[PDB]
Amino acid sequence: GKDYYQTLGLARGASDEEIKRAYRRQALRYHPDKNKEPGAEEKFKEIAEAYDVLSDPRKREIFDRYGEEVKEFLAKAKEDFLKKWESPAQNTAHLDQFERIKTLGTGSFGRVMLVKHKETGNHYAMKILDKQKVVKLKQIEHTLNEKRILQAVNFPFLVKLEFSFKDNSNLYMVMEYVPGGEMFSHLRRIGRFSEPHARFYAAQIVLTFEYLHSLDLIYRDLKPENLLIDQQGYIQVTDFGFAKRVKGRTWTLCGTPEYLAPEIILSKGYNKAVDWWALGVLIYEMAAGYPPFFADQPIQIYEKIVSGKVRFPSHFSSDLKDLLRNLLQVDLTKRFGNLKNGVNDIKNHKWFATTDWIAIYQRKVEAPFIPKFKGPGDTSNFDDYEEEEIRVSINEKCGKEFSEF
Amino acid sequence: TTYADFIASGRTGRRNAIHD
Ligand SMILES: Nc1ncnc2c1ncn2[C@@H]1O[C@H](COP(=O)(O)OP(=O)(O)OP(=O)(O)O)[C@@H](O)[C@H]1O
Ligand SMILES: [Zn+2]
Ligand SMILES: [Zn+2]
Ligand SMILES: [Zn+2]
Ligand SMILES: [Zn+2]
Ligand SMILES: [Zn+2]
Ligand SMILES: [Zn+2]
Ligand SMILES: [Zn+2]
Ligand SMILES: [Zn+2]
Ligand SMILES: [Zn+2]
Repeated sequence: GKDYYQTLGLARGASDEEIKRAYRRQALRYHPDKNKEPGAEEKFKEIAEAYDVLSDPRKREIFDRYGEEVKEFLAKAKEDFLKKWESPAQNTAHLDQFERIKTLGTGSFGRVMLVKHKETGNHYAMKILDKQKVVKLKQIEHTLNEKRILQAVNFPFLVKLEFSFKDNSNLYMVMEYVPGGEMFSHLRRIGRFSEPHARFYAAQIVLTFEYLHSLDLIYRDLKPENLLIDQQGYIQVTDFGFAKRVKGRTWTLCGTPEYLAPEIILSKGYNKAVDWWALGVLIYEMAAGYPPFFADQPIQIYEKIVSGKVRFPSHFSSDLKDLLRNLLQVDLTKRFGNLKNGVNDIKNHKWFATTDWIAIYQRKVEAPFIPKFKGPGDTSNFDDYEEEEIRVSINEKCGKEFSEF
Repeated sequence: TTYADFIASGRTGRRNAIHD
């Protein structure tokens, strides 16, 4: 994801002399003894790298083909999403096929239980939603989106929705079970992650948001509570409860207080930039051990967010602070992720200079942290929750509201 | 210190989404 042509200010079909002339022009501009502004040095190097590729016919051809490969990969990803989105899977299991073992986690809307498939012995994580509660909390459209979207996406860091079904009382979403627990509990116990450790997680979220956004999807509930650690130490994003397909802007006030972008708080029509703001909060909390805006009452949290005055621990690197100033940018029109160069302003930021983006995508990087275990059903990486009886009424509830589920 | 203030604060536990 480097834009060599744009770096030199060129069109894709530029000639060799145009490439030479553009490199020379751009070079003079950032030359170390005629430009001593911050990061001019880093641009002087980027212009040289772009020239070395484009000025060599073999390497330029490789780069041009790679641009075509990426476009074709995106076309297949859009195809796969649209086919699944336009004709959603339904009714792919039912309740008494699963032995319910233990509650793994709860949220504002649902209960997630470790279950075991009676026939195969395989373990899964089943999210249970009470239809009447969903209606009361005004989450009908959100819950319909959640299921429809999660089973239509496919990415290495997105949890898989394996089965779904419904009965008189409840909605059920049966996911792959991610056994290493929430990032949240590890982060709180450990205190904070070192910058390379935080960067490892951050890079997975960057690729995941690049993927979702390329399908016109926004996620809207990034937080360590919704991030699970798998057996290889990689991230699995769960909780698509606020995921939505948006071309243009959307208007719902939703999210989790510490992670709300300012434009959501100010009731503005907002877009994919809110996900990039949330990434700033996540990276800050991962590396500091506490979020950039906190207070006892969410009203006071919201007042801090929209001022967006932010202070950094003195142990934060200069590159980390610079990245965070650009992600935690209160003006969405200036926020990294939302500029002309899109996700590349982030991927090519200095703080990510050591990140091998293709190796992260391929899961070839050794994780900084591997969760401990003691068996295929061990749950000790999760807190304990009070257990509650799953009751199914003899009368169907909210039949019309959830017809498409 | 700020981390000290945070771990002695009221919002160190899991944060559920807003239902508003
Ligand atoms: N696939 C999974 N594997 C293991 N545990 C999971 C999985 N999905 C969710 N959990 C656990 O269940 C918890 C609640 O699930 P989820 O966040 O989807 O519920 P919610 O009601 O939508 O919460 P929120 O208040 O964040 O909107 C998660 O925080 C996590 O601990
Ligand atoms: Zn397909
Ligand atoms: Zn198992
Ligand atoms: Zn997975
Ligand atoms: Zn660490
Ligand atoms: Zn959640
Ligand atoms: Zn949720
Ligand atoms: Zn409520
Ligand atoms: Zn309440
Ligand atoms: Zn309330």
